[PDB]
Amino acid sequence: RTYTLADYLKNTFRVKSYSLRWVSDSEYLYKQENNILLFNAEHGNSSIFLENSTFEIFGDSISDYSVSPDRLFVLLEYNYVKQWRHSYTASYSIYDLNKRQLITEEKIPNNTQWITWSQEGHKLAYVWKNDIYVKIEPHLPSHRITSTGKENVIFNGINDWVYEEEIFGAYSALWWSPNGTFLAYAQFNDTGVPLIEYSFYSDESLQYPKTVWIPYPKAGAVNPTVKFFIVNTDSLSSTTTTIPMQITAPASVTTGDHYLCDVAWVSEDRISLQWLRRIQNYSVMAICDYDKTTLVWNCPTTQEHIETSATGWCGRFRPAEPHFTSDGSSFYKIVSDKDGYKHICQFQKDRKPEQVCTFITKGAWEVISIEALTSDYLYYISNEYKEMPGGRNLYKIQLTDHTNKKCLSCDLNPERCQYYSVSLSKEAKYYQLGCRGPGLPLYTLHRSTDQKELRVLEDNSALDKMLQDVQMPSKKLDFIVLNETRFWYQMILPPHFDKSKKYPLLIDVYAGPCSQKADAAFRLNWATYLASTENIIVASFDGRGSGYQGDKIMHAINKRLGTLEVEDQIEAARQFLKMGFVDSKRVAIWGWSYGGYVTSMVLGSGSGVFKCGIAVAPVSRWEYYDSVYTERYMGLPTPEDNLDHYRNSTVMSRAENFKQVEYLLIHGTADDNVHFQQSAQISKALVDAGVDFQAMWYTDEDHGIASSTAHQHIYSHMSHFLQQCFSLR
Amino acid sequence: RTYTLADYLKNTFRVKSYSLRWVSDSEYLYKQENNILLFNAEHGNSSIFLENSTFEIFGDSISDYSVSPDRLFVLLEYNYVKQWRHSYTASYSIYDLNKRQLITEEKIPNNTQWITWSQEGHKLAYVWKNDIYVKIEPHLPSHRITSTGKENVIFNGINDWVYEEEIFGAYSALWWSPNGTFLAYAQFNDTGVPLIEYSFYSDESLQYPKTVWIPYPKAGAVNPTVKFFIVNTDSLSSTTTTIPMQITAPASVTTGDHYLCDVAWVSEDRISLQWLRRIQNYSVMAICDYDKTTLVWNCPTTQEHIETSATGWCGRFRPAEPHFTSDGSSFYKIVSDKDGYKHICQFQKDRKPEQVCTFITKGAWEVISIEALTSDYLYYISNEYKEMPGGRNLYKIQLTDHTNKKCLSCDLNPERCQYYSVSLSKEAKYYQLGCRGPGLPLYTLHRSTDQKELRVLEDNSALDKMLQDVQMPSKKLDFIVLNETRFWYQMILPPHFDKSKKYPLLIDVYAGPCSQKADAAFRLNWATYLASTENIIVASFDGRGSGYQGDKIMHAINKRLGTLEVEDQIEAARQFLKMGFVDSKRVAIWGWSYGGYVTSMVLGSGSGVFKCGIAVAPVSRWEYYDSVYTERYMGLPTPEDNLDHYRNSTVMSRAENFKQVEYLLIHGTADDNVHFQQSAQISKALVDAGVDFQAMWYTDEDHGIASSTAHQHIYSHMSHFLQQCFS
Amino acid sequence: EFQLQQSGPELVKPGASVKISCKASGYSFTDYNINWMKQSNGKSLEWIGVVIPKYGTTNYNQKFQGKATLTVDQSSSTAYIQLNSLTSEDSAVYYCTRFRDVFFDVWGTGTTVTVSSAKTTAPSVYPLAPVSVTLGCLVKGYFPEPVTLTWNSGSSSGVHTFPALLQSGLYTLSSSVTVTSNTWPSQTITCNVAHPASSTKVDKKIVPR
Amino acid sequence: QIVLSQSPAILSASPGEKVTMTCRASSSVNNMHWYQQKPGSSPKPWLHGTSNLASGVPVRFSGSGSGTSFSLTISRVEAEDAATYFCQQWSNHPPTFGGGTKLEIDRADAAPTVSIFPPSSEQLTSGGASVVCFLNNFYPKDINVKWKIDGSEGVLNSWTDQDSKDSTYSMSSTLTLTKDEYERHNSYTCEATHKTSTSPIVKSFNR
Repeated sequence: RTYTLADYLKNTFRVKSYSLRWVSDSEYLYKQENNILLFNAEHGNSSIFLENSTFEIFGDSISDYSVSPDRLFVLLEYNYVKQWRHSYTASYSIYDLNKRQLITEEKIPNNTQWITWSQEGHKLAYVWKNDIYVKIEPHLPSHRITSTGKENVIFNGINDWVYEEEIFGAYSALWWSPNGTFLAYAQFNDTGVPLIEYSFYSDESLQYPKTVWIPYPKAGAVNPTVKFFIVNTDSLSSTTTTIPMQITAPASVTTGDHYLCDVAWVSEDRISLQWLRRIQNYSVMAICDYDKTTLVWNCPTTQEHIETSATGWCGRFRPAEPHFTSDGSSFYKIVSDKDGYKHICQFQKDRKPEQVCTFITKGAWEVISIEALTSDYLYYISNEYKEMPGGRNLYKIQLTDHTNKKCLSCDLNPERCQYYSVSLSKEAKYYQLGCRGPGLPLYTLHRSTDQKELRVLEDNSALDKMLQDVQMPSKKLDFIVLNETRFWYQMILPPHFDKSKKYPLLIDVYAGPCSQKADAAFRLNWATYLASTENIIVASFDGRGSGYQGDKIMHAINKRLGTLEVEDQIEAARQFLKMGFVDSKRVAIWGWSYGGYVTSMVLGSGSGVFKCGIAVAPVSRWEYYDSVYTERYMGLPTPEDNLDHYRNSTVMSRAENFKQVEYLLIHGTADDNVHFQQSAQISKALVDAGVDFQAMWYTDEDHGIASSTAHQHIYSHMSHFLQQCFSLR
Repeated sequence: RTYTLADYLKNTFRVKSYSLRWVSDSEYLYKQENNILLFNAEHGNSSIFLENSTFEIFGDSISDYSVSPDRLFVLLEYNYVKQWRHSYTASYSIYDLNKRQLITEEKIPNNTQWITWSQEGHKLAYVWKNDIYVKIEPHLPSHRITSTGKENVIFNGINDWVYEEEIFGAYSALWWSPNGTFLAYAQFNDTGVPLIEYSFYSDESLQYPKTVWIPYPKAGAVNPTVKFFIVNTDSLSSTTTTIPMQITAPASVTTGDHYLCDVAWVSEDRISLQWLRRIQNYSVMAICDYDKTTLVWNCPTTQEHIETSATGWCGRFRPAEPHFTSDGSSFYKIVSDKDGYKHICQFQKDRKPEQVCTFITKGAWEVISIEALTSDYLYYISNEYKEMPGGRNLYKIQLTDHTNKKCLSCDLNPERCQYYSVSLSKEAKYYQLGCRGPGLPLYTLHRSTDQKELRVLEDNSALDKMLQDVQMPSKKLDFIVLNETRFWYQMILPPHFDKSKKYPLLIDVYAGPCSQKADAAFRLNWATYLASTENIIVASFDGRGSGYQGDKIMHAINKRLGTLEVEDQIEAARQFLKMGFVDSKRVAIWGWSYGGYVTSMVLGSGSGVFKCGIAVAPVSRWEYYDSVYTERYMGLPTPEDNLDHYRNSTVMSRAENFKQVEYLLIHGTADDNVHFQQSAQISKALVDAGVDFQAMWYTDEDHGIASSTAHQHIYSHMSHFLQQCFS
Repeated sequence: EFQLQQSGPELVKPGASVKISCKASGYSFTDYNINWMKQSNGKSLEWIGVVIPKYGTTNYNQKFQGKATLTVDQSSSTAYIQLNSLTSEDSAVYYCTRFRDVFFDVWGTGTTVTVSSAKTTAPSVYPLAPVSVTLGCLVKGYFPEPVTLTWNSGSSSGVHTFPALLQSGLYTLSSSVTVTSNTWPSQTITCNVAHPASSTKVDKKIVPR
Repeated sequence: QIVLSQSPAILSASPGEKVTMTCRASSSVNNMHWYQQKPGSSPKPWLHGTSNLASGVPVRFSGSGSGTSFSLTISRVEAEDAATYFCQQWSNHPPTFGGGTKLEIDRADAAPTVSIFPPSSEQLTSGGASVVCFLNNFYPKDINVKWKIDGSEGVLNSWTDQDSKDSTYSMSSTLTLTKDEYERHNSYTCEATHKTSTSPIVKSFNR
């Protein structure tokens, strides 16, 4: 048998993982048969922490749990109702470990928008109807922190649409102090922000469709404004009015429209806030100190750390996180060095004249992320090893001696494991390694002094069995040379790939700014089925604009968002054609979101290389997409700035060229992210131009098209389209 | 040559017609080369009335003109902006014919919603921002008649969405008196009417889509209420306050929710108002008389004429229009026989005991319409000739003796002409005959004493000369016997149809209540291309629920939409299979609106007869469609009434059976009539059931999908779908 | 076969009014519509109104309902535009145009109309000498812009710098012509200036210094 | 009154090239018209009914479009095409114009013929003196000119339109001042910063 479409859709072959939650330096929490158990990595023993009978106390309605830092209480989440990509609504009840009972007095209310334990010591903060509430002890009444909350207007302690999606990548906008004295939070105001409105048809018993509306700033539109506040939680009392103290943003960013884009507590009286101008080539990290005599936070200009870019924007998507030392005197931060390569460098609390930082990594490769910082060692992930930008390895570097750079994961299993993620304990004494490709994912427990494997957490044996009769695709990660520089690709080749034959080719594209579609990871997905069952080569190419290979490649498409990565996807196909094993009369391309844009742009280019393609929820012109994402790469759509290229980089303008291709257009009607509008305009321009094409809308589906039935439907519809296009059926 | 898709789309072959406007008993107006000429029928001479240079002072922005009854002024309509099916807004300027100049003073305002001359003379009434205004003289200031107008809330003298579409079939809700003393008008209140909302994306440069909203009562929703007013127009002055007189609706109708459904002035002091209960098996025609001394209109119970139905509803769609005599003492209207056949009954001003009237026609055939009523004779159209329900002929009957019943159009040309429409002059001295099929349409002028053809207005010889290299389909109008009753069909057959061969079949269905898709008319449409070029047989079938063949057939689907009409469409296909010339492996079906519903219901039936089909803007369940149309056939969606069949007659419930067929679903996103919702729910039900199908939305298109480019695109898309399905 | 000639340029004080003609010939005048336009200097075009010559029916742009008054003489085959109660913002070029049942298929020369309080002023024509041969001819200190400059009563090569500027009410126009080393120095070249407003017709030869 | 917008203001393309033109409305239009006007001359009928060519109109031209975006395409551009094209709408009253598409021609570059002219004997007579400086033939349009009176830096500039034969512009710089303050200095300077040298071009005279 082959890996069929049904196998992909019914999820017959499950790729197991291993989720654990480090509760200490030596102990992690882990799930087993719906029971949450506790493992001590000092020994090899385990203890039952929370029995599945306790979860049964709410039936099957439990979505998640969260245990207090001090293991005295458990937050129980239920009646989960999804909102956007990260945001959701839920109910909560607190479970007392010692007493083994529910706390029924002063309950967390219905439809809570966010909750968190403090960093230590079981304090609680939550957002309900856009206001923040603090609860010092689970059984005590809550202290209302804000009274200005208003559904789609004023947000306290939660992000609005564009801040959730594009800035923070979370719904949460509140940050507890290390010892829980202070609660910091952002406040957003959408009052000027124009609304996207669309129909929600809902279940068929609804007689009249509902109009959903979201404050959503499209390119050049009025953006939400922000404020930042810190409340003293030690001084909360019903007797006295709780008064948050405000931090004004740096002078250099308040001169126009700006964003808050990071916050990190350095100590109990120090915090770092990162700001960013609406034009995102200028960011300011302001380290702020509490003045206990006048109850105000001081942000002196000597403690401001500026970051800029002359070629593009700041950071990959946003200015990177700082990782402060325990004393709070120095911080480590990934920053692009002199050669455009992102590397870890060291700052002090004070800026230097021209604020130089000491770079502790140098080569023609990039640090992906900073994972743990101890007194003497810094753990990180990079793509250094074997010079593979789509490889991922754990490294350990000494703070005193920056030549003591050991790779911790390189040689563990070079054939099976070239793409690692890591989970370190609180003081980095033990760590879980996540091998995620090219072979079967492998998760192991390691001690930090030795690097000795303690046990195997998951080797995917059950998946290895079951795959015994399936014809397995292979994956080639490799590169080609254009203009004397390396551009990587990947091919999911049909089982027992024969260089002598000619295969139909599918380009799977995303190609967004800082994207990486060519990597060493392992995936059972739609492409597996196309290669395994239909014998199609599925290829992806990271051309100009792609990430993790320096700023010269990433910033190439600055202010020119639908140009070089479009051209580079076409060339990659031409290069694949030179390799001899591609049927040139059966070459296609598809993508989702930005992938749908590039697909559509590729098909409207008139190159002649592609017979057909499928754009799913495409961006169609940049004026339609949100400001934070769009203006990062494009300008503002003004004559003074970049209006000409906004007008020139649209799918619609290329309508006539779709006469020489077969095009399938797919969008969800309830897409809050890339709005159905975008495909509505593509289809209107295609209709205007007299070009035939195929279309499919998904009623009430959002950007993910993730409803189980919609998911199965779109991929089988897309499959049929490729079958016809390639003459398989 | 075959008649290609390109020919249908580009419109290379123009079916000409001839539209004239009878101004008097002997004269009509007609358009030459954008010039309007006056033709006298007593002579054979023509006279220039309005030169094209006059229209060219507004450029190409002119859309229509309207000449005053007395011929002293011309309404010039420009800046036409379409709204719903009939409604639009425009600008207007009045042109003095006598003086050859435009009236630049007290001019009609921008964005006028409706405007009309009076019956006689040259008084004007128009609606602007939902309020009515009257001009006694083109150069005189307007008299504000009403001040309660409000966008989408209160309508004065114009219909709201549901009254335009389903009751009046026009935007106008004002009616000038015969000599112009009184202007009557309806007033609608949409407060409480829930809103349909949808997105309009507009041109590419609009950054944020705008949400369109319309007060639109869906099945069992709160309806608009109505009032009726009559203002005195000769007594209008700026010094006195204008006060309209209100007419109360019959007591038997105001007990619950009701409609106004017909208005006709009988005299200068008399007016007929037809009303209708929300349960549409009861209507009341009240003849109301003006009281000179107390300034009120009286509607005595003795002058109330009731209509009812025990088997269905009143009239074909609405209760029929009364046609009064010039003295206003008696009136004729079309009404069901004892045998269920629609025929001309004669009434008096007063009702007789048990509401009895005299039928001046009878038999197994129906009167279609009453076109003229003189002192001596009554002109009507019927489908009597040759017992063909899809034929149309002009008849002439004498009021004294009902046996004296001529047919004026039967014989003229019986091969070329079986489907006539007529246009009679102001007092029936002459009449234009419009032969619409089955041959090339023919338009002729006639005198009414002797049926003498004066001249040929349009013979379509130009279209004749152009079709001479094209392989022509033929049209077969005929019937089949089911349960002792005959049901007619029509087949657009491929050129030189060889009955020995087996052809692919396309059922083209609508099949709504009182529909007729099998007729003797001539059409140069999509179906002809399918026959001429693709050699596909295109068939339509008028089963149960169809009209013009008695109430027994029409009311068969009462309270039961999506039942016998869909089943009968399947059975017709089976009958076409038994005729031996249909390839059973290549039978398809398509339809629009109700046709889309029937198509989807057919495909979801699991009959196995149809390989594929295409539903265009289908109704998907009746709770989504408007109150007036829906409740006429289905009643209210309640446990007390017909909720069970509302839940049972949906396309969505049949989702699983679509696994057996290939399905194309098409809908305009800005469809104000059959809302996109309806197709949105079909697609969601299909997706939920794991059924593959094909789909196409048309951005910003409404129910007609009538924008040129969309129009060409949909028929191309559908054509390709049938090519795939059949080749 | 289609000629549209309009009357010459016009100066008038604020408050006054003027009528400009549009003679039509070649075709049957009574068959097509005369439309009038306006073009302020540098700005876009604006439609004023229309007349049908046959019956004298008019239609005005609401913007110019009070301002313009259009009339027609059919024996003379001439159409007129009466511009009433003028101000500084009425200063522009004005075109009479035909309408062939589709668009403006014949356009006249265009009448430049100026509205100002200032007296008319005659130009001061100077000849400029050098000291490939470039010479010059300065025309300084006049008012109505129509100053038709020509060289040797005809003769159009190397003629540039033509357009003028308004300097404190006085137009300062310049011009030139280039010739070979043999054509001019020991031969005659004259600068022909004209200005109908003041009835001035000047002649100035270029003399080697 | 539908407001039309001409895209773009000035379109500069060489002879023999593709040249497309587009009129953009605030509301729909059924047919679009186009008119050619040269500086100092009246407009002329070119394309009627979206695309049809008037009586005597060249055949290297073509029109197109519908709704809120019509178009006009000039094929092999000649020198004579250099003009300004206006789009007219009259499917909605009142008719309107789109504010100009100026057809510029992109050709070979050159430098000006810089001549100078002291005040003639007829002008000094009139109580004033006007020094004139001529620049007669160039494609690079922008320029920075400056005058010096014996070193130390009422000045007037005036340009020409593009020629319908060689596509070339010109300019004249004029310096008006009194006769009394004219005779107090000796040298007069006329320089340029034209597309050829980044250092000033030299041309002057002396009494």
